[PDB]
Amino acid sequence: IQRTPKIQVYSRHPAENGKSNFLNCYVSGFHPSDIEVDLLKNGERIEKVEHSDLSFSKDWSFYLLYYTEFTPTEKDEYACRVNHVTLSQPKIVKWDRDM
Amino acid sequence: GSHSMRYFYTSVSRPGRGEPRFIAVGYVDDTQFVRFDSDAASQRMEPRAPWIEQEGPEYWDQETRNVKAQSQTDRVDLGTLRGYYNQSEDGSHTIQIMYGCDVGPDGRFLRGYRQDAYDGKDYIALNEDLRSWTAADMAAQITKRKWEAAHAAEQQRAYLEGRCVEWLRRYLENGKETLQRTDPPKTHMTHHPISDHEATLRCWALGFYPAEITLTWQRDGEDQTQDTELVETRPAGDGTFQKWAAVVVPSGEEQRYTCHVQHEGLPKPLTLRW
Amino acid sequence: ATIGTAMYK
Repeated sequence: IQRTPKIQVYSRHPAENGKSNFLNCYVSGFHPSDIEVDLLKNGERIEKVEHSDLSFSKDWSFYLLYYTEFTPTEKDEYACRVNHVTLSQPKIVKWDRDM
Repeated sequence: GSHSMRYFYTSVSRPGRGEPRFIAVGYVDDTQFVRFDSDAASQRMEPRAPWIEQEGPEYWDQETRNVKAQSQTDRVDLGTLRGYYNQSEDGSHTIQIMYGCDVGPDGRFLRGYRQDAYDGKDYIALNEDLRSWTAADMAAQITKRKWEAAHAAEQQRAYLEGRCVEWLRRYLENGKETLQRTDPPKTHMTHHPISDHEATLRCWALGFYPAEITLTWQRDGEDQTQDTELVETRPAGDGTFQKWAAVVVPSGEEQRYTCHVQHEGLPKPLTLRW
Repeated sequence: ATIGTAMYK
């Protein structure tokens, strides 16, 4: 049995246009651990993305945080793009500053 | 006033692509404090919290030796289990191990844990008595007989009631300014029209520690769960957590609704109204 | 601090 990731995309701090922040993509509930997470700016890959150390929950499913420094603006669109063996194609989740 | 220490190990085979990946992480409560990764350059256990950086080189040397020895056990065990199950050498498989201890407010031992999975399902677990094992299937019964012969439960119990508790107490004292402090949630409400007829109210809790929290919605004083949504608690990236709860309401009726926030760091529960 | 024993299966 394989488990598909849950995905949340959000900022460290409430977004303020022109103020430096961190863009986060939190993936959880997945198995097995191999997973591909990119963060996108206007559809293009963000070059520098770091991630937390792999850990797991009581049901043995894994969780990871992927993150980049960013400065939000009114017009730039951010997103996370996740691939996993459970996904028939990559899943793109858009950043909404109100979620 | 109760506290926990946990270690989480993961080994993943990579047939055709070298030796297995091994990752170890340690936590006190909701705070990660150490890590090891087979694929990192250092080949050393590394600090992840400020209060562990004070430990001396003998501490880092010993922790490194221990996790390297477990990584080599896991490599061998991935082969052993493959053979018990008659699995192909072409497949990637996973071993996961959790262990650690809980202490009460007086520092006394509450209980210990050691549990193991294979491919994300229970394989073998140390029972709460720390004196016997539960095997999940016939392959794990082989391992159980091996561990019974080896007195493995006594080894585990000696650590869990001894070293584990003594070091958790040490970390709680050295790290007290953060581990024993609560950060209450910073709370606010947002409002998001859907149409002229409906709107979303979203109640936010940000920057809190520890992770446990309750957010609830009320309509005219009564708990409402219809037409609500609660997101899973998520890390902020800085050691704190975030959560929100939302309700869809009829436009004009927003001020009927309240959100209540409960957290250990709050002198009193918070109420929010739009 | 981690356990020192590693248990083979």
